[PDB]
Amino acid sequence: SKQWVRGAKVEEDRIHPFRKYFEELQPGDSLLTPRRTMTEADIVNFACLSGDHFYAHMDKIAAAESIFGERVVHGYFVLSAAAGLFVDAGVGPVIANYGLESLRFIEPVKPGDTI
Amino acid sequence: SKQWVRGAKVEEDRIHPFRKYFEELQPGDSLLTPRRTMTEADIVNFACLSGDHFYAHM
Amino acid sequence: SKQWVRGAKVEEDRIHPFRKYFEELQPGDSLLTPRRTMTEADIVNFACLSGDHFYAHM
Repeated sequence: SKQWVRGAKVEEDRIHPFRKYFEELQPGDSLLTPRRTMTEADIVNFACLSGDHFYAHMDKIAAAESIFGERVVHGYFVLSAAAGLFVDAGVGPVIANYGLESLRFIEPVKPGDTI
Repeated sequence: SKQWVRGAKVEEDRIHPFRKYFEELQPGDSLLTPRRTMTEADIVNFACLSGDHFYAHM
Repeated sequence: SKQWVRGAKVEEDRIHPFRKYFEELQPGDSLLTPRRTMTEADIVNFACLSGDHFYAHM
């Protein structure tokens, strides 16, 4: 199908794929980023900056009676800290983003957990 | 005394008391807010933002 | 002198200089970083986090 699918082989190419032009990107060019440890302070800083003081993230009593068992990290903070790991800072071929297509949150992310 | 005192009964109304006008507030209108857990990072953020690096907090 | 001095030529080589081992670094391996705009909020955040409320900054 000339498209990377889910379990195909990857081709890691020793430089960042955001530094390549359109005629030299192939489907299967892959990047594996470094890690980030989700701490308890990241929950507080994201809930303060955004404004999402939901009970599963800021309350400790009601989180123990919820489905998760304890208070967890936001979904949009996982979405933002994922993009913090693979965006190239310099000026290159990448112009705009403008799109997100099919997001699903599968398992919860807790404090003391690397991404 | 026509004033809520400390231990009187309350009257919760399922809309926020900061949405009523002056002619429809009655003494006794009460709101019970959601909770917030005071973590260790909150001490550091407030002491940095204000500047109060007192020894009982830092 | 087998060093880099101040105005010698450089060798920009398409991969990051902190990714090389000791046997493949040569004196004169250079990196030009991206930019960052200093703003009024940065002075406030750094003076709050560090604690230096000096009069020339605050």
